[PDB]
Amino acid sequence: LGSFNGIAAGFYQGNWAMLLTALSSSTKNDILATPSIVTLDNMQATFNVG
Amino acid sequence: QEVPVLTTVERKTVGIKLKVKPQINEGDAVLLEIEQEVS
Repeated sequence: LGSFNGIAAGFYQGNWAMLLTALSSSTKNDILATPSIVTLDNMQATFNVG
Repeated sequence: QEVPVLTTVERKTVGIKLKVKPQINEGDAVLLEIEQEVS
């Protein structure tokens, strides 16, 4: 129960029972990276972040 | 500051290591092979 998510509905009429179970889950993720630099032609430049 | 890692270990520096090499060419122009980091 500590981990459950969603809904479920308790019902009891004499001998029977039933449990409905459902959930909806979604997740969205975005990123963007724009680096820029200058150097001369023949010599290499390098760049890093993180 | 400077802090040691375990590679028995060695000295490691964390800061703003800005070094360059200036070459004056024309009357007014310069050349700068600079490298640095802000850690």
